[PDB]
Amino acid sequence: ICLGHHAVSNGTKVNTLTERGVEVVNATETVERTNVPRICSKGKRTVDLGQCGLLGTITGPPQCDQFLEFSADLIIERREGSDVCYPGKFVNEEALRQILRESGGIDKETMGFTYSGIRTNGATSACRRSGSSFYAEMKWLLSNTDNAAFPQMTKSYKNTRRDPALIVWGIHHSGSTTEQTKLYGSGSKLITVGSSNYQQSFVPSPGARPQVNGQSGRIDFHWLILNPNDTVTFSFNGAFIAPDRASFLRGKSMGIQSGVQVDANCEGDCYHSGGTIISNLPFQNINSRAVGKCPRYVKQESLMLATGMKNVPE
Amino acid sequence: AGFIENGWEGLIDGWYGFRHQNAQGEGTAADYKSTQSAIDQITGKLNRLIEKTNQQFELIDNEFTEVEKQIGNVINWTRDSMTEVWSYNAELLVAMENQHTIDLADSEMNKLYERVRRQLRENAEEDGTGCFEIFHKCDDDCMASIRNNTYDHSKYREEAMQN
Amino acid sequence: AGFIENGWEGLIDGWYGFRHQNAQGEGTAADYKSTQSAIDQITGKLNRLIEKTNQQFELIDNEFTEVEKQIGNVINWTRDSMTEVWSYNAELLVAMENQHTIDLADSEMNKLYERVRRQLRENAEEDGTGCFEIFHKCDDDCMASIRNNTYDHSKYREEAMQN
Amino acid sequence: IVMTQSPDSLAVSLGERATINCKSSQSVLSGSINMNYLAWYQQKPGQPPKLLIYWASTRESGVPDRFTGSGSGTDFTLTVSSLQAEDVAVYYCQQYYSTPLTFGGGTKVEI
Ligand SMILES: *[C@@H]1O[C@H](CO)[C@@H](O)[C@H](O)[C@H]1NC(C)=O
Ligand SMILES: *[C@@H]1O[C@H](CO)[C@@H](O)[C@H](O)[C@H]1NC(C)=O
Ligand SMILES: *[C@@H]1O[C@H](CO)[C@@H](O)[C@H](O)[C@H]1NC(C)=O
Ligand SMILES: *[C@@H]1O[C@H](CO)[C@@H](O)[C@H](O)[C@H]1NC(C)=O
Repeated sequence: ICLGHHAVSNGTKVNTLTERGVEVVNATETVERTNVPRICSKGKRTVDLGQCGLLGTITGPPQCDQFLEFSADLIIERREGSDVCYPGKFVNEEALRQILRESGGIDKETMGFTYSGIRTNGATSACRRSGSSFYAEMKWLLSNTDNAAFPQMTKSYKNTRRDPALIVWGIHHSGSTTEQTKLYGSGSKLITVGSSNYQQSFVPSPGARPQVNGQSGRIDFHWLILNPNDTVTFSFNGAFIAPDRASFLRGKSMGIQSGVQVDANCEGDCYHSGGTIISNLPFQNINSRAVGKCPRYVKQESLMLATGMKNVPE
Repeated sequence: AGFIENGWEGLIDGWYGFRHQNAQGEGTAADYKSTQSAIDQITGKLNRLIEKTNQQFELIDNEFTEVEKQIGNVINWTRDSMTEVWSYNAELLVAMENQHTIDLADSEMNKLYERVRRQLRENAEEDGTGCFEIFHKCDDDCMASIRNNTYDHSKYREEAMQN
Repeated sequence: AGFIENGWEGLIDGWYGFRHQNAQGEGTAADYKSTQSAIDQITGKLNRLIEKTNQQFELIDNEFTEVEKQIGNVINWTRDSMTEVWSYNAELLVAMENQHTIDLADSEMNKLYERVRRQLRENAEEDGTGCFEIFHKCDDDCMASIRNNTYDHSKYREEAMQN
Repeated sequence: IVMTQSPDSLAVSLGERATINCKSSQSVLSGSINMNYLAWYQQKPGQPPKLLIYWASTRESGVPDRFTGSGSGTDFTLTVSSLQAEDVAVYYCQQYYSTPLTFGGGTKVEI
C-alpha cells in the first residue's frame, strides 16, 4: 500500500520557530483586524453624551441638560462634548473623569443650602438658554445689588447616605479686580473647604484672561469625595460658586470615548474611538486603548496560527 | 512528513489516507482515527487559545483633553512596554504553536505509519517514500482490514516468509 | 504510550517496566535506567521552575488611606495588566511543560522500546500492543539480560531465523 | 396614558413587609437616559403629599431607608421593610415621561 497525507494547491504562509513563512494546508486568524465602526452594545444600558461632556453632567451646562442625572452601564464621551458653558477648568480633571466612568450614572441629592443677604441667581451671557443664566446645580453667589461686602458664610453639608457623595464647587476669577468688586465687593476674598480628609483652601485671583466663549473670568471647578457620615464645610467670604445638589454614585459602569454612532445590534465587549471590537480572538491590532474584556493589543499586523499540517504540493 | 515526496491532493475528507495500487485496481481511501485525533488535538488547542479575556480594563488616558504630561508619558510608556511584551508573547506563542501543530501532524503521521508497521510483521515493508510493499494478494479485503485496524498477520505469514 | 492499550496498575516502584508471560510463569519487573532518566529530567524541570524570585518588589499602593485617584488608577491599571500577563505566562508555561512532560514520558517509553528492539535483532518482533514475541526458549536469564542491557543475541540467531 | 395602582387598603401590622404595585399603560423608561421616570408620594391626612422617591429608584434625603422602589419598563413596586405608625398615609405613583401627568389612584395603608 501507499500511505500519505492531504494537501492543497493554495495554503497559507505561517510563522514558526524554526522557519518563517512556512506553507500549511490551512491556518486560522489570530490578530483581529476587522473593526466594527459602531458602538453596538445590546444588553447593556447606554447613554450617548454627544455635545455634553462627562464632567458637565456633574455641573450642568445647557448641553448637559439631558444627561444631568443619567444612569447607564456604558458612558460614551465625544470630542464635541464640552464640560462647561462659562469658561473654566476642573482641577484634578482625570481623577474626576475616572470616578465618573465607574459610577453607573449619577444622582443629585439636594444640599438644603438656604442663603440670606445675598443674591444667588447667577447670570452669564455665555451660559445661555433664554437669557443671562448659569449652570444647573450651581449658584454663582453675587452681592446684594451692586458693589457691597459679601458676608462671610459658613455652610455645612453632612452626607447622611450610605455611599460616598461627590461634592463639587466652583471658584470665580473675574476678568478684572473691578469686576470682582462689582460682583462680590472689595476686600481679599478667602474660601476654605473643610472635611475629614480634605483641608485644601484657596484665594480667588482676579485678572485679565482671553475671551473664551465670550467671557473673561474663569471658574476653577474643585471637587472632593465625602465618606458616609461625614460633613463638608464651605467657609467663603466671597467669590463663590456654591453647589445645590451633591452628586452621588450609583454602581459600576465602563466609560468609553468614541466617535461613532450607537446601536444595539451586538453583544459587544470592548469599545474605543474607532468603534467596537467584537471577537473571540486573543489578540487585536485595531486600537491600543480599547477598554473592556476583549482581545488585547499587539504590534503585528497579522498573525497566522497553523491549524493544518505542513502541506507540500503534489 | 519528511520522507514523503509529496502530499496527496485528491485526499479531501480525511487528513491521512491510504492508496493501494493492487491487482484489483486503484483506490484512494481516508483513515478516520488518526485524522480525528489530530483535529481533536488541534481544535482543543484552538479552543484554549480562542478565549476572550476575563480581566476588565478601564480608560486610563483621555484622547480628547490630554492629561498632565508627566503622568501622560508614564501611562504611554507603561502601555508601550505592555504592548511590546504582548506583541512578543503573541508572536512567540504563534510560532511555537505552529511548530507544535506541525510536529503534532508529523507525530500522528508517523504514529499511523508505525502502527501500519506493527500490523504487518513481515508481510509488508517500507520503501522509504511512505509506501508499503505487500507480499500477499487479496481482493480489496485486506486493504480495508488494514484500514479498519482488524488485520490478522498470522494467517498470511506462510506465503510471505519465502518471498 | 500510544500503541499500548492501557498502562499497568501493579507497577509501583518504577515508571517503566516489563511483563514476563514465559514458560517459567508470569512476573513483573521494573526497568531502572529509563525511569531514572525521566525522573531526573522532570525533577530538573521542577527545580528550574520551583524558584522564588530574586526581585524584591515594594509597596506602591496604600490599602488603608486611598492614594490620589489618578495615580492610584494608574497603579491599579499597571497591576492589572501585569496580573493579566503573569496569568497568561503561567497558563502558557503550565500548558507547555505539561505537554513537554507528557511528550518526555512518551519519548522515554519510545527510547526504551527502540532499544529493546535494537537489542533483539530478529529474536523478537512487536505485536502492536507494546509486547515482544520471543522466538527462543530461555528461563528468566535472557530476560534479565534484556533488562541489564547485556543481551547476547549472537548465540540465539540460529534457532530464530527458521521460525 | 392611564395610571393604575395596587389593590385597596392593606390590613398590615407594624414591622412587616408592605408591597404596593404600580402599572403603566405605556413605557416610561429610557429616552437615552435609561432612568425610568416615576415618582412616589405619600400623603398624610390633612398634610400635603410629600415625595418619597423620584425616578422610582432614587431615595430622597428626607425619607427613611425602608422605602425601597423597584422599577422596570411597565411594572413598579414600593416595598416597606418595617412599617410603623409614622408610615400610615395614602400612596401615589406618578408618571412624568409624557406631558399629561396622571397620578395613581391612591393606596392607603392601614395598621
Ligand atoms: C480552515 O480553517 C478555517 C479557520 O480560519 C476554518 O473556518 C475552515 O473550515 C477550515 N477548512 C478546512 C477545510 O478545514
Ligand atoms: C453615621 O450615622 C449613621 C446613622 O446616623 C450610622 O448608621 C453610622 O454608623 C454612623 N457612622 C459611624 C462611623 O458611626
Ligand atoms: C499615548 O499614546 C496614544 C496612542 O495610544 C497617542 O495618541 C498619544 O498621543 C500618546 N501620548 C503622548 C503624550 O505621546
Ligand atoms: C486597586 O486594587 C486593589 C486590589 O488590588 C483594590 O483594593 C483597590 O480598590 C483598587 N483601587 C481602585 C482605585 O479601584
